[PDB]
Amino acid sequence: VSMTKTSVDCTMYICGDSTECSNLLLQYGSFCTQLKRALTGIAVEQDKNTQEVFAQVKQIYKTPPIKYFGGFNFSQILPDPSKPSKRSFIEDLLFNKVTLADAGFIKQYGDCLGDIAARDLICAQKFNGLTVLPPLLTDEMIAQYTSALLAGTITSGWTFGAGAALQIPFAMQMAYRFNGIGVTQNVLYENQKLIANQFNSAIGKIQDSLSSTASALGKLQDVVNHNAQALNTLVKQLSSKFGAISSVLNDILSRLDKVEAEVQIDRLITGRLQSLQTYVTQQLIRAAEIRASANLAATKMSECVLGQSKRVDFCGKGYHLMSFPQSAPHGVVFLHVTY
Amino acid sequence: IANQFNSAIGKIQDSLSSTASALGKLQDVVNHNAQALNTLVKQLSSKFGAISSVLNDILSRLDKVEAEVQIDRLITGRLQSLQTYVTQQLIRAAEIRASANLAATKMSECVLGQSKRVDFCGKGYHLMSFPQSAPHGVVFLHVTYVPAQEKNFTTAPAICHDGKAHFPREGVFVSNGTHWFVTQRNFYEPQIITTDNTFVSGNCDVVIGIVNNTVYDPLQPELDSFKEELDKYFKNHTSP
Amino acid sequence: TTDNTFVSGNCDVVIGIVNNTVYDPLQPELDSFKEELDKYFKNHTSP
Amino acid sequence: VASQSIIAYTMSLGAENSVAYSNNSIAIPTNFTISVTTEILP
Ligand SMILES: *[C@@H]1O[C@H](CO)[C@@H](O[C@@H]2O[C@H](CO)[C@@H](O[C@H]3O[C@H](CO)[C@@H](O)[C@H](O)[C@@H]3O)[C@H](O)[C@H]2NC(C)=O)[C@H](O)[C@H]1NC(C)=O
Ligand SMILES: *[C@@H]1O[C@H](CO)[C@@H](O[C@@H]2O[C@H](CO)[C@@H](O[C@H]3O[C@H](CO)[C@@H](O)[C@H](O)[C@@H]3O)[C@H](O)[C@H]2NC(C)=O)[C@H](O)[C@H]1NC(C)=O
Ligand SMILES: *[C@@H]1O[C@H](CO)[C@@H](O[C@@H]2O[C@H](CO)[C@@H](O[C@H]3O[C@H](CO)[C@@H](O)[C@H](O)[C@@H]3O)[C@H](O)[C@H]2NC(C)=O)[C@H](O)[C@H]1NC(C)=O
Ligand SMILES: *[C@@H]1O[C@H](CO)[C@@H](O[C@@H]2O[C@H](CO)[C@@H](O[C@H]3O[C@H](CO)[C@@H](O)[C@H](O)[C@@H]3O)[C@H](O)[C@H]2NC(C)=O)[C@H](O)[C@H]1NC(C)=O
Ligand SMILES: *[C@@H]1O[C@H](CO)[C@@H](O[C@@H]2O[C@H](CO)[C@@H](O[C@H]3O[C@H](CO)[C@@H](O)[C@H](O)[C@@H]3O)[C@H](O)[C@H]2NC(C)=O)[C@H](O)[C@H]1NC(C)=O
Ligand SMILES: *[C@@H]1O[C@H](CO)[C@@H](O[C@@H]2O[C@H](CO)[C@@H](O[C@H]3O[C@H](CO)[C@@H](O)[C@H](O)[C@@H]3O)[C@H](O)[C@H]2NC(C)=O)[C@H](O)[C@H]1NC(C)=O
Ligand SMILES: *[C@@H]1O[C@H](CO[C@@H]2O[C@@H](C)[C@@H](O)[C@@H](O)[C@@H]2O)[C@@H](O[C@@H]2O[C@H](CO)[C@@H](O)[C@H](O)[C@H]2NC(C)=O)[C@H](O)[C@H]1NC(C)=O
Ligand SMILES: *[C@@H]1O[C@H](CO)[C@@H](O)[C@H](O)[C@H]1NC(C)=O
Ligand SMILES: *[C@@H]1O[C@H](CO)[C@@H](O)[C@H](O)[C@H]1NC(C)=O
Repeated sequence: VSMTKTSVDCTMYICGDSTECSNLLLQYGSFCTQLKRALTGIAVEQDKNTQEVFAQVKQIYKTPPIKYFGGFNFSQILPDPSKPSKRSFIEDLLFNKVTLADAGFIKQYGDCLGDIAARDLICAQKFNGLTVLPPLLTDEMIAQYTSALLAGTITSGWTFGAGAALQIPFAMQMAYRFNGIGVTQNVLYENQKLIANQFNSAIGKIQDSLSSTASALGKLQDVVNHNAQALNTLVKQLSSKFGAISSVLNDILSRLDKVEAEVQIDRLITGRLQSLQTYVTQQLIRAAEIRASANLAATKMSECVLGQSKRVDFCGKGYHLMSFPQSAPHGVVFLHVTY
Repeated sequence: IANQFNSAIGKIQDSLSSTASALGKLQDVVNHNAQALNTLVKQLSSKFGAISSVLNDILSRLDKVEAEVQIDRLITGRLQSLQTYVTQQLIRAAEIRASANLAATKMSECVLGQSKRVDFCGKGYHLMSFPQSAPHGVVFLHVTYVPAQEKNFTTAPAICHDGKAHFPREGVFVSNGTHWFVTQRNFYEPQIITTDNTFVSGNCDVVIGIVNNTVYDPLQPELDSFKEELDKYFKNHTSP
Repeated sequence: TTDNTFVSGNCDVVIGIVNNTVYDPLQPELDSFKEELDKYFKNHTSP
Repeated sequence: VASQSIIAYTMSLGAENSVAYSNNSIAIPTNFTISVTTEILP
């Protein structure tokens, strides 16, 4: 649904706080501002994507304290009050599957100096003006929207999508879903114990699959891995000489004077400015892929969670009954229920 | 329904006449294309390490083997300025395309049809939509039925009568607390439970929460009025 | 039955049509009312 | 005496709403509103 927001101090990346490098960098005009603007454009869009996927509910809906829904057992996908972040059991698995390289929260500079800079790349990134920004909605704040979409669904079916939420008994809501796939509603009520046991065991297999397998959330982990690889690549290009006598700006300024130093510094400006223009082009291209995925996820949320879909294979393999959203780091998981 | 529609169209004119920035999704396209050309024309002022950015000053002051190392700096930097503009415009074009493909799909599914897709044609159940053009864009006026003034009722999944279990053909069973009815699902319009409103399946012990009520048989009262007619013939027919 | 089905045309336009009875729920109750009507006429032989 | 300032706050997501769910209760709309809404696309 989103990717890590990044901001870059163009000036500090290109010039390591050298003033004569900064005075040479002004010869190139607006390119540093264009890079900053483009990255700000990408960063502001990650919140837009996340808002459009999750913030579809008017109200933060709640379930009653009596957790009985015709024999269907949502306890593993509903929020768990015992956790300090109120995610569900299944959401709290998904947060263990995807492991982040930074999340944009405070580093107290005590974190950065000493030993940690030898073992965490984030410091090399930060000391070169590359900054991961935090998302506007926290993981608790996304879990609220997800528990409201889910509480609205199980207590009121599709009705909270169109209007105000209207309560209906869950077995009668499921009978509507059966009518909607062209199965007469007595086929639900005459088999309700079986249908609930099939569903309860099918949710059991989701927990077992997520608990056992390593790489099922690869579609989310690959977003983290590509945004981490791109920043590690961008900080690597600081070591490149680009035809200068050293890549280290302070060597040139320790050893040359203010006319032949400049033809070294200008090579490093030219190559580092190309390294940012490459990174920002790659991130603008990636951001379009993530946007397209967020627009799909908001369409899936609208048509599979807030409704029942007649579209074949759009809400899983089978005839669609209903779907349940669960949040994940930088994404959404839909549990699609199909006859 | 006409007055609700006519007043809802009245609010579109009042909103568009009153608010400054609702068409921001279109104005931002104009502003980005204007900002990009103003940026590209600004990069003509940049020296790129030449003695000047003004090409004629270099040609007024230097000669045809050491003017060229200034001119080549400006060629290198200005060529990069275009290569950056064209890349940004190719990326913007791919996003405008995706929006035009969505707008053409909204046109086909919301204007040329009625859509079952939830939230695809506005907030509610879709009735119809009207296209209006705008500079570089389209506005759809989506018309939606939104339900209102709900009441609570007691309900049941089935009705039990002659030991047989009855289900709604279309609709849902409801009670006001003393009587039972069938109503359509999206508007309260209650009706007597009948063998025309319902279908049978099995018996009253398979279904959880089934309730006892009579189910009326519309054939039976007119057949019994035809039995009282048969009796009025027979009683007079004792006289011959 | 005549409630499970609808009619259109005769049995010679449709390829692969099969012969079977179609039940009419009105007919057996009307004949139970005919044998009841008949028993009233048989009793009415007495007055 | 009262006075404009910059404030900071944790954002609200919406109004809180327990749905009146029960084993045998249904809500049914007795009326409707036709609503017209703009959607704008470049
Ligand atoms: C809904 O599905 C839930 C997931 O299967 C299920 O929770 C599971 O319930 C059993 C029985 O209570 C627990 O088993 C444990 O029971 C007690 C708990 O103190 C322990 O002393 C036992 O040693 C045993 O470990 C499961 O641990 C529990 N699973 C989870 C993940 O919580 C619910 O019971 C189901 N709800 C209904 C109404 O049936
Ligand atoms: C429709 O498919 C159902 C499976 O999704 C199937 O339900 C399964 O039925 C078998 C018996 O036929 C049960 O097997 C157990 O039965 C008893 C214990 O209850 C034992 O004697 C057996 O050794 C075995 O443990 C399954 O438990 C049951 N599964 C579920 C989810 O209920 C239906 O029977 C199928 N119906 C038709 C009409 O085909
Ligand atoms: C639940 O809905 C029922 C149907 O609308 C309703 O029953 C009806 O109640 C009214 C009185 O409120 C009766 O009106 C009759 O009043 C006198 C009685 O002698 C007659 O002279 C009139 O002609 C008129 O018919 C209805 O007859 C009665 N309908 C039936 C089928 O019994 C209940 O009152 C409603 N209950 C609640 C709790 O609102
Ligand atoms: C819905 O209406 C049903 C028909 O009136 C009614 O079923 C009847 O219930 C009683 C009590 O359960 C049964 O009486 C028998 O109960 C046991 C044997 O099972 C004996 O102790 C009694 O002496 C007596 O034999 C009736 O036989 C039963 N009738 C039928 C046709 O099943 C339901 O109870 C009603 N339910 C509700 C919720 O209103
Ligand atoms: C389905 O049931 C139909 C009604 O019983 C039956 O139709 C009847 O078929 C026979 C044989 O084709 C016809 O008999 C006539 O055939 C020719 C003239 O066409 C003459 O040589 C015979 O002497 C005789 O007149 C019946 O007239 C015809 N009845 C009707 C009402 O059309 C079908 O044959 C049955 N089909 C199947 C596949 O079971
Ligand atoms: C369904 O919702 C309708 C609103 O969308 C509502 O219509 C409104 O009804 C009221 C009266 O109940 C009208 O108010 C006017 O009534 C008279 C003049 O006609 C005056 O005494 C009042 O002061 C006031 O001017 C509204 O004008 C009318 N709105 C529209 C658009 O017609 C229906 O009454 C609702 N129906 C049900 C069954 O709830
Ligand atoms: C639908 O009813 C619920 C509560 O049940 C009602 O209880 C009786 C008083 C009687 O009206 C029954 O027929 C109903 O079944 C309503 O929820 C309550 O709303 C009030 C505010 O009006 C609130 O103070 C309570 O805390 C709520 N209680 C619960 C359990 O949520 C609900 O508002 C009704 N909805 C509609 C559309 O009328
Ligand atoms: C027919 O008449 C006999 C007496 O002659 C009487 O016992 C019987 O009940 C009558 N049956 C009917 C259906 O009227
Ligand atoms: C709904 O029915 C179940 C099963 O009988 C019961 O445990 C539960 O208490 C009922 N719900 C309410 C609101 O009483």
